[PDB]
Amino acid sequence: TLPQLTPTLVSLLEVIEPEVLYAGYDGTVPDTTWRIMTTLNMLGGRQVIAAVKWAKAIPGFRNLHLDDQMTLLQYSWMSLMAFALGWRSYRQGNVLCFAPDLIINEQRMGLPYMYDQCKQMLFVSSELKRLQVSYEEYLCMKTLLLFSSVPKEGLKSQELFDEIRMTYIKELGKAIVKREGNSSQNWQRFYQLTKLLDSMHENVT
Amino acid sequence: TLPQLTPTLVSLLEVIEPEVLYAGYDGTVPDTTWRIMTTLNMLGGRQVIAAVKWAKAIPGFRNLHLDDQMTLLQYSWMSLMAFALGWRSYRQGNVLCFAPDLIINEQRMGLPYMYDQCKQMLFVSSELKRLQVSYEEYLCMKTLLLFSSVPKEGLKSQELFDEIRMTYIKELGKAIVKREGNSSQNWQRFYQLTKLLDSMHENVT
Ligand SMILES: CC#C[C@]1(O)CC[C@H]2[C@@H]3CCC4=CC(=O)CCC4=C3[C@@H](c3ccc(N(C)C)cc3)C[C@@]21C
Ligand SMILES: CC#C[C@]1(O)CC[C@H]2[C@@H]3CCC4=CC(=O)CCC4=C3[C@@H](c3ccc(N(C)C)cc3)C[C@@]21C
Ligand SMILES: [Cl-]
Ligand SMILES: [Cl-]
Ligand SMILES: [Cl-]
Ligand SMILES: [Cl-]
Repeated sequence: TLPQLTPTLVSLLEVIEPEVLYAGYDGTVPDTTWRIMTTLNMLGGRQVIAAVKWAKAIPGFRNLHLDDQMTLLQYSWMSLMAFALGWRSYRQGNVLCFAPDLIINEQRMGLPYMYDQCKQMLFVSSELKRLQVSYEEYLCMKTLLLFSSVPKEGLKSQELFDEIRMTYIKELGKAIVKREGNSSQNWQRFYQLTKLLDSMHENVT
Repeated sequence: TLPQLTPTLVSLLEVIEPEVLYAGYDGTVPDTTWRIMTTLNMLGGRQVIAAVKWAKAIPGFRNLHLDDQMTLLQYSWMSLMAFALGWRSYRQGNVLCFAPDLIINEQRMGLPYMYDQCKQMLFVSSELKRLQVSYEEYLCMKTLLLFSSVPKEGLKSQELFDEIRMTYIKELGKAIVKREGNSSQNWQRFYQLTKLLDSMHENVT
């Protein structure tokens, strides 16, 4: 059984949450769309590396065939980064919190080419604010984003994948129960959190 | 009078067309969304620098107040790169020809996250193909895109800007006349090409 320091699967996902990355943005000097995009691209390059590090620490992940591990990251990596982005944003508004030293507030949103590049990602934060998602709900949902990005039958370890996925769904079930207690609305909450997860995989391919 | 080598203002825009930039993309090794986006961001950084050098070579541009020069590039730089992209694509099927060594054909468009990052830019090539735009119409339109990104009333050299802009509008009229000849449909083509320019400035600010 799980040690008392980390007695639930969700508390292991809390242990592997990476430290937030800083963008390296000046902020002493004035903003330009060019400065933001150039810094943002460097930041996204490192967040991809951090997201592969995080996925490889998820309990169960390293037990999939290495082709399955690569396939899952291939089909979910940017969706995972956008989901983390929505959460950070949510926790601070109608802002995009790319990094603590790089927040796209309403003013920066009006810099040229900035809103039209950003608009889509604002969906995520508003849905998390609309559903008042908890930290534990967020950690389960994020792991499931990684595990719901490819059909079981398009993978090599179909059976093991399916079992690990079902474990993470149940852990989400328990984050729901912990937050809002047991009720008839608990299935509704489960429907609206998993539908949210279905949106994040749209427009991947 | 203009020299006989370069007897028209459009033939001066021909002279300042930069040589095409190469992405530096291998293409021996297989494609991934990560490899394309990372290489594309390198290419975009250099294309911005080549777009600033091109604008500083347009007849009239260096005669504006330096604040006016900065403002015009600030409100048009990505629209210009997208417009040049549309034209390269048009000249080369519904592909996005970022560079000769980096073309997003239908296959690469299906790579994860790729179509959704690309879809908007397909508009430009479709309109240029729909209207059968000539190289000379294109060069005039591209300069006008730079000279219509800001109202003159928010500039320091209001009168000079207006005169330079009207010169390039007349140069477009003459590119229109050169191909289609004098017709009742010359004004229709002129509306079509300038409506197209109004789109390219949408979603800037
Ligand atoms: C503003 C803007 C924009 C975008 O071009 C669209 C979605 C962005 C993505 C979301 C997800 C995301 C979350 C972040 O917190 C910062 C970065 C980030 C991005 C950006 C990005 C830039 C470059 C890469 N490379 C090097 C792999 C990865 C991500 C910028 C993206 C693509
Ligand atoms: C796929 C994709 C994508 C995008 O994120 C949306 C529009 C692209 C832009 C168009 C206009 C454009 C035209 C090209 O021919 C290649 C590059 C290019 C881009 C890309 C770009 C990336 C980084 C910068 N920086 C460093 C200044 C500039 C341009 C990628 C853009 C922004
Ligand atoms: Cl700017
Ligand atoms: Cl299996
Ligand atoms: Cl890929
Ligand atoms: Cl003046």
